[PDB]
Amino acid sequence: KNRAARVRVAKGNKPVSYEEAHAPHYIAHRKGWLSLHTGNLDGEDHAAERTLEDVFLRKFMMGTFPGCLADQIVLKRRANQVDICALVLRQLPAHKFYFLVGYSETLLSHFYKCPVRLHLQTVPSKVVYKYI
Amino acid sequence: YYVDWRMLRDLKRRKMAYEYADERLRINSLRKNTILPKDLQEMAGDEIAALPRDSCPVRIRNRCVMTSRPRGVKRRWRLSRIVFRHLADHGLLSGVQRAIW
Amino acid sequence: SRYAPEFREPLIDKEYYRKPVAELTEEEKYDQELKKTQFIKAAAATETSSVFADPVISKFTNMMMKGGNKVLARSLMAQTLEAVKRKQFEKYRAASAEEQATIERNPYRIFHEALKNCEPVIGLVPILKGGHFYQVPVPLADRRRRFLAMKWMITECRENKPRRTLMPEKLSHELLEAFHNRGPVIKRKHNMHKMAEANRALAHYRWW
Amino acid sequence: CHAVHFCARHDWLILHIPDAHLWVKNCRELLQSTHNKQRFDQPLEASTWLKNFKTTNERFLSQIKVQEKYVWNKRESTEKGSPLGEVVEQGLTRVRNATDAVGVVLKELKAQSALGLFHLLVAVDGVNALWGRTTLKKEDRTLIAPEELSLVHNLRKMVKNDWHGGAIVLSLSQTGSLFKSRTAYLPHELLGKEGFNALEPFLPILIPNYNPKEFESSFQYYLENNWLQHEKASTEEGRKELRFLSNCNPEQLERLCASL
RNA sequence: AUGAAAUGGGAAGAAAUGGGCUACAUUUUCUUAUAAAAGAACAUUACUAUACCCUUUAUGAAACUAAAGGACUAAGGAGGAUUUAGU
Ligand SMILES: [K+]
Ligand SMILES: [Mg+2]
Ligand SMILES: [Mg+2]
Ligand SMILES: [Mg+2]
Ligand SMILES: [Mg+2]
Ligand SMILES: [Mg+2]
Repeated sequence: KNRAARVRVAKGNKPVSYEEAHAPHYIAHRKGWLSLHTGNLDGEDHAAERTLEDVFLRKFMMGTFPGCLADQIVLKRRANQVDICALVLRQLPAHKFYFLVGYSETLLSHFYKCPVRLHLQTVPSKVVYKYI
Repeated sequence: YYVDWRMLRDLKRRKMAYEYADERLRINSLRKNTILPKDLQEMAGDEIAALPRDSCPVRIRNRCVMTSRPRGVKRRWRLSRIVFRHLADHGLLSGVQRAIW
Repeated sequence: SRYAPEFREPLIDKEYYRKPVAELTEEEKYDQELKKTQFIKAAAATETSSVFADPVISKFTNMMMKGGNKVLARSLMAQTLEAVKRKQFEKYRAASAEEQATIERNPYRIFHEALKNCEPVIGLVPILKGGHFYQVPVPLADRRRRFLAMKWMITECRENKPRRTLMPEKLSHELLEAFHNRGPVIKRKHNMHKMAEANRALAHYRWW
Repeated sequence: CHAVHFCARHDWLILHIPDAHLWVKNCRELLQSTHNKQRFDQPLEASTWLKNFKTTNERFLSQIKVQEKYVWNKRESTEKGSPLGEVVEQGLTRVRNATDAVGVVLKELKAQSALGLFHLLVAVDGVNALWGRTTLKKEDRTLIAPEELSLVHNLRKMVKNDWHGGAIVLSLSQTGSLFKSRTAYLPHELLGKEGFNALEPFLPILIPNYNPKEFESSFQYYLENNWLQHEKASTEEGRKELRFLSNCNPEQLERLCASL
């Protein structure tokens, strides 16, 4: 049996999002890619550095927004610009988000020497694709 | 902190080979030819031997940057097969999909 | 297979299509109309309307081919037919007018009548009854009877020949000897039949 | 071979080289030459040619007579005036001198032909071998060149137009040629730059494929001898099929009909 | 110190067994072409070692590694019970 990235069946009480529901073989078929850069295209360089930066950027956002992330973040690289698009629950006060956005942008722009912007779409609660 | 002590030794091997690259190039050039007297080549053969062993660039091993696994690594991403599959199977690698054909 | 079960085997008979409509039996006439609404398999690379194409000889060629070397296997068959035509022309020229009449100089007709002389009517199937191997007389189909004659020829020549003799020289010498009912391939048929008489009473064990 | 028959019947002296590729490959005995130590001697190749040259020109081997003295060995020599047959006889008797008897024969006939005693047809088939490459190796495992060989060197003189009293008939053959493509037939492609310059000015005679009249004549000849034994061969659809597969090429038609 | 670092070593069978490679050749061997065709070879060393050994070259600081030649030849003459794969 294959176990990779597969949320298993229980008794029909486990909420799963659209991203979680689909196993790896649905990548490029039903669900797209969370990161979009040019480093895995044919004849392109610096794939290892884009991949390492993404791993860190995901751990950073999880810790900086603990319990406030509704789904996995989406990373979009254009030129030297980095764009982080995160679905965030409406738990924290509004002014706290403005603090964490200013902090997380400045800190990650001085760490990777690129302009980094954070895009936050607030949801009332996690969106459930199906109950499995 | 690096992943383990094996990755730490490799990092030092990579930083000492960079310092001695020009030196080991200039000396080794004197040996890889047939135009110079063999006495000079025999003496250059020992000057290169006297350099520290960690300067030698064949003692570098490519290890997974995240788990320090010596074998199973893919050179384009610098990750082991186990670590690569975790990022790929979750949609986190840009443009990597499963191969159905 | 890449062909769906709804595909039909092609019919590569030139005269069949050009026959007058009235000359065709209504059964054949019906099939042609049906085939107009069906899918037809593409013809094989070796399937042609050539007047010189013989299915029996083409099949014998494929049973000699090794590792997909069709050029070599076809060359060996071409050399064999020629070696048989040249062997009968020598005999015909060096024979009296009376003897000349009997001599057959068609290699294609020597091959067909040779094979038919080697075909066995009955074969044997190996059976293990009560932990003992018994072979029961069987009646051979038209397909099994033809296969065995060609298989027995290609095996006598491949193995039981001198080291420096060549297949066009052993096969030609065997087609002609079978054509006269004297060869070792004919002897294999005689042994198979004789054994069936020995096991005549053991056909009951058949379950198929 | 048609020209060699015409001259043979008019009492010409036939110098017919059946295949010239055989002298630049697959030699199992390659000695050195006393006349010139640089050159090599092919004993078996020369001996076979002499035996055939003797048969064809046996009549003229007594009339023609040597104009010089040839010392085969310390104990054996040819006195001036003796019949040319003696030179041929010694070559067959003593294989060591075979490659040199040939050279004497070629030299004598070329010189004496101008005297009006006889005509000389130099018929070399496969002439492109002379000015090409070889597949023979020296004791150092180094490939030899055509000029080095004794038989090749002598022949290159006979195909020159510096004599008179005869005609030279040459033929090109890519079959058996070394280091030439399968689809090369034109004179420069096969002869090369060295071979072309050697033979010019020459008269090129194109041998094409069977024309419609020639194809039918060849088809009827096979039917006249009962060669085409297949039942469908005599029919109009058989003939048309053989015309397509052969493409009117004489060799392809002969091979296809052989199996049929 | 069961932690850290340095230097030098981590051997050996030829013995059983699993898998693979190559060969035992004539539908073959070598050469040119190109798998067409031709010329030679074809049993005592003909077919035939990617072993041992001997040279040269490539990588490296290190050849113990790999490749390319050279000789040298051994065994091998289509493999018992049994067994693998292919629609
Ligand atoms: K073993
Ligand atoms: Mg650890
Ligand atoms: Mg390494
Ligand atoms: Mg071939
Ligand atoms: Mg040998
Ligand atoms: Mg070196």
